[PDB]
Amino acid sequence: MKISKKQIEYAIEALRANNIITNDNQYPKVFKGYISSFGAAVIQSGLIPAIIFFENEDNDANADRHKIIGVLKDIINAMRQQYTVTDATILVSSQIPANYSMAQYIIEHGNTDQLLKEITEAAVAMKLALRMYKSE
Amino acid sequence: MKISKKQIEYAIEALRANNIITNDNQYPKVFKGYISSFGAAVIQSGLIPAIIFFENEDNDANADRHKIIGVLKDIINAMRQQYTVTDATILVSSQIPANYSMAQYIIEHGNTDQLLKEITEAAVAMKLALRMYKSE
Amino acid sequence: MPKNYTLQNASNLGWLFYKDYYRQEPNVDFISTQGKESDTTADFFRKTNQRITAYQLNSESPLVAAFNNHFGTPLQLKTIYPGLITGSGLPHQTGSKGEFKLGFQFDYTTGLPYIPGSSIKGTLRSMFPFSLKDKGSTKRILPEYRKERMEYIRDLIIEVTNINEISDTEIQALEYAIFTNSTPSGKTIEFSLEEKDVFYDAFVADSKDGVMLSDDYITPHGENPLKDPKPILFLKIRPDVTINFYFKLCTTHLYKEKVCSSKQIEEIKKQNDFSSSDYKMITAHQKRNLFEKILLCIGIGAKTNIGYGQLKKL
Amino acid sequence: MTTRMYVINTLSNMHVGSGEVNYGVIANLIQRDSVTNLPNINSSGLKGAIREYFKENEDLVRELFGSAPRDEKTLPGKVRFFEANLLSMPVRSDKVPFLMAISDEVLQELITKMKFFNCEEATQYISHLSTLLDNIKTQAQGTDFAYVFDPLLQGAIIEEVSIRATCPSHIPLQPSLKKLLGDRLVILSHKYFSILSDDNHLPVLSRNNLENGQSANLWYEQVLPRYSRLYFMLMDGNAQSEYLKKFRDTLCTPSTIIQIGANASIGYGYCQISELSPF
Amino acid sequence: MTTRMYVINTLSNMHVGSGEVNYGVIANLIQRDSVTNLPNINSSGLKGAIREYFKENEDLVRELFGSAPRDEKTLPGKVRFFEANLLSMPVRSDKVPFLMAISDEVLQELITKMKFFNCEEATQYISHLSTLLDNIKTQAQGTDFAYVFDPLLQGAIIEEVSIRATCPSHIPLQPSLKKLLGDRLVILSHKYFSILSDDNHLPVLSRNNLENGQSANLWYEQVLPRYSRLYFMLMDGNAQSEYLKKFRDTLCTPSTIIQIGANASIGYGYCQISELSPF
Amino acid sequence: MSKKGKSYVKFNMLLQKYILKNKDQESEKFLSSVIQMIRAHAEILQIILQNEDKRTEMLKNYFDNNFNESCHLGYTGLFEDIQTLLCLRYQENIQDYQNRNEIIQQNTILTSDEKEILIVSPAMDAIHTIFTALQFIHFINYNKD
Repeated sequence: MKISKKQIEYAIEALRANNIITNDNQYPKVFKGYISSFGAAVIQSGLIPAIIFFENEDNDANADRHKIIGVLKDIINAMRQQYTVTDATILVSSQIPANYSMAQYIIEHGNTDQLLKEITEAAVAMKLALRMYKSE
Repeated sequence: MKISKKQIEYAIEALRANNIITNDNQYPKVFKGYISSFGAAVIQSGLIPAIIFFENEDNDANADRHKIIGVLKDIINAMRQQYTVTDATILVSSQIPANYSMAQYIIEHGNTDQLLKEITEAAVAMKLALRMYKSE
Repeated sequence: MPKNYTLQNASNLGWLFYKDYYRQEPNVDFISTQGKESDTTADFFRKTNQRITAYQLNSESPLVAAFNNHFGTPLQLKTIYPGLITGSGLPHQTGSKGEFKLGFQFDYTTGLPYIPGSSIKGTLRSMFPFSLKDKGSTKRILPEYRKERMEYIRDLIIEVTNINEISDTEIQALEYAIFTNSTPSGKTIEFSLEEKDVFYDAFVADSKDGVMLSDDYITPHGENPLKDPKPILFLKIRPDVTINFYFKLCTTHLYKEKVCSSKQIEEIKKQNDFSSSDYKMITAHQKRNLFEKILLCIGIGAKTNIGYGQLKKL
Repeated sequence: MTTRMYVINTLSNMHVGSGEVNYGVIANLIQRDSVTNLPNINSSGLKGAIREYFKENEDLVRELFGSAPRDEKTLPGKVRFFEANLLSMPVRSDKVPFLMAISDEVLQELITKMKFFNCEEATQYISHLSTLLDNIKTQAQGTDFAYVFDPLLQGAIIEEVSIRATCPSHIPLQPSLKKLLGDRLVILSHKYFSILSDDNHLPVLSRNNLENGQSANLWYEQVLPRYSRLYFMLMDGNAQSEYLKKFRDTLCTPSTIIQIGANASIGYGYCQISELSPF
Repeated sequence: MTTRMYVINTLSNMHVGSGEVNYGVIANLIQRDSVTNLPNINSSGLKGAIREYFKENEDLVRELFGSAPRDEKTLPGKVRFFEANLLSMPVRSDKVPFLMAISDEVLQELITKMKFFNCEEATQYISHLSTLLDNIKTQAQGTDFAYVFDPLLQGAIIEEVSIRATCPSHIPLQPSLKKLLGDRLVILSHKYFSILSDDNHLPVLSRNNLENGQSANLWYEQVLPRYSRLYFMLMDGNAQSEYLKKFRDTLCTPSTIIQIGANASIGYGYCQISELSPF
Repeated sequence: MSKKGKSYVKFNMLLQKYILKNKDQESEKFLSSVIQMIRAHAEILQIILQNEDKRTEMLKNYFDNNFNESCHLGYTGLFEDIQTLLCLRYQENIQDYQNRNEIIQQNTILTSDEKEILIVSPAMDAIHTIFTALQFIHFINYNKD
């Protein structure tokens, strides 16, 4: 899997839009581990368990972990916005609702390989985008 | 290809300027592996992910890996300085700002075929120029 | 089906623990905060855990018999009770009630609990003086590390083999031959095919009368004793369970504090100036005894400092 | 006589590294076929491992494999080693611990390879495999399928809740095909097998580097699951008969175990090589 | 009975070295065409490989290929060999294991070459290929395209060039064109095929030399994907008809496998030569 | 070559050392890979030679870093001999030809083509001398068996 530069652009705007990256191009140092752990959880336990774990808002974590799931949703929406007409016949090009829970969206849409592939690519893009900035 | 002497000279000057080679013609050992791995990473992954990985500061590495990205930027700047300014030419001669990370420049300056060619040539020049010196 | 794992009627334990664990069932909710704390979710995870912890292993298991045929005669050691944990760092957690919060190391094909050969090799090497890498961060503790471990290795070698005296360079050469299969440096020794030390995967061999997997709790109490604790439920290998360690070990020949090949040592023996005082030999059986002593000393797995993963002789 | 098909049965988790940089979860990936994207062994790696096994017999290695690197006399090797392609992969289930999984495209590729290379005992295998593939295509009628040939494996979950096994009573499985492909065989669609063999579904092993009991490094390694079957082609390039006989005897001896891939010291790539049995 | 066209179907990865010193990552680059930069085989290597296959029949080699390099008397070769230009390449896909990739410029070059050389069965193939190319250009309307002709392959993604294929229903692909260009054929724009066949997207393999377990050397090799299709032209001069018939029968026999290129001992460059079938 | 200095002596000694004598007790094992290395890396060798302060160190480092394999441990003598000959030839060439080149270029009567025919590059001339010496050694040593 090769990460495109447009995916990294989407990741940068999504990390700024949620609030991972501050106005001085800095981020809390724990989001690096958050994204790495999300990738590991997706590869090991599965898409749904990892999404449920990192989507939870009533955490004991130092920072807001659910913002990485928000960044995921924004990156996936940006990726789907550029889907071609012939892609929309095979792939689902509908936009994920902003207030919708990502885990329940995945569950209602099944467990299709499209969603898992998009999540993995977006997680790698998030990791690469964080690698471009300073850890506080 | 064939070895470009001017690019080797640019590589020598950039290696000296980016504090790779000490006052004595000696460099830390791991930089050989850094330079060699950069081209393979560029080919196997994308150019953007490789530049992100090598430009990343605050990493856990035996030395300053971002110095090779600095050397690459200096060599590319020298090449663009020497570029012939004529109409009906493809190459863009504008220098890369010193306040700019290479990743950001490649991100907002796409259609990067020229940038890819320059980066590969600069990596080859760096690899061949590093052999004039000794590893501690 | 419920017990006696076998190959014809079983559910892959790794599959059950990782992929089938969080299956979406009607009326079961663990997406919402209410669902994660509900009793229905607790019952669902309780049933899944009971399915996980119901399998036994017979001594005459065709799986274990095939392992014995492929990897040779095993080293059988028995688990004592804190339990035994492997692969604790594997991500397995959602935030629900009654679920296993830590990971477990399962074989993909067979599904049996196992210890990877990398884990065994690292655990055995950690008790040797030259396991720590000479680095900027490690240079403060580097002298004490080697000084402490060299004495331990010396007494253990004197115990397991007939060698009366061993030098520091000899210990270094033996360690680098066993684990690196080279010289202390970067040089390669011309070794035969059989002159290699291989650390296979340790497998669960036989749960005599009972299941091989159980559930355990670690309940951290935070820095504030006035706040509530945090029950963490994980999966462990039950005590009184036989673990089969498989190795492929050779005979190490040391002459004048250097590791020699078998044909090299034959040629050295044939020479006129052959000093028998400078010749040392540790056989595969003595290597196995050394590894057994190390394992009985420190154990293997996760949370070994708090007791987990200690072994006794079968 | 010239061309023989050998089956590789792995006894542990096997890793033949591709050596490429992956900036995702898995730092070390395995070799994949350039065309079909399925796990494979490069013929160079196979030849190197087998040469390492036979290194003691200097005459046999010199005649069969060629001259050692940087020898004064460079003589070419006579036996030609072809890359090993994935035949069967174990898949986790709920009714049995693991099942032998092969796709229709893998079967078609095997049939085409046997047709092109003209193996020793290829005629009966091609006939029966073509009959089986035709029956499978007739039963499927263009849809996704997971066909088991044991009635007790009906409704088995093949590693994914979507994939469920159905037993077509009409399609027979010959005992020699069962021996070649593996017990508890399931025939999967190309989509199902590709999903089950992609980078998000292949087994990964987590490793960390400890310094004084404290973790320094951490990475994930992709592995080919234990008891996986791969087939490769061996061509007898006019090699000497007695050395060839010794080679095939040692290679096919049940006591012979060969290490292929990376992580030899920690027991990763240990395999058994079998010849294509007569039908 | 002159200047007929032969098609090369590769049974494995092919490496025909260019012999140019590349100081970048890929030290060993494959041979590429002078004008179109597409992978190719020089007629020198083709003649060498075919002579090596036929070297047992001394009289046939002497009559058709010429004379041995150290023969006292010299004899010119009577058969004219031509360079093998790439026709179809396999590309990864999601619905199928791979697709057969050809570009409109490749088709134009093939039509022009057939017109210039007037192959034995050239007329019908030229007419039908011109019709297909005209239909493709009519449907494309100057835009980038990826056209498949099996209706089941609609929406198949090319993995390297992340473009999904569309099915132009009114463009017919004849069975003889299917036999020539290959099954599961996708016709792309020139840019898509150039990106697919460039050095960055061709399969690159990492190799090393081990001395007692530790790596002595390391280099990167690029190869032509297995099942790649290449075509060359063969002109017979004042050659005897009996030897020519023997040569054509042996060359086009289904049991004949020719090794072209490097790395013969690790199964590289094994292919089958087929003649242009009558339309 | 100039017979004035020690470059001629070193050239003769290299020829004597690395040229095989007829079967008779051992020679110095000439390596043929250095012939193509010098040709391919000629411009880099020119860059190294033009560095006045670190010329010998840079040459030794370059030869060590390019020929960094196990087999090359037996060719250290050959590498050192060719390095010494290259340095001596470059020094003699600059001494003989530097001011000549400057004055030839500063001349206004001569045409550009005649100027380039008359002007000789010291470093490249020395490299060509080493290349030709090694080619002669290989030509004498090699036989098509």
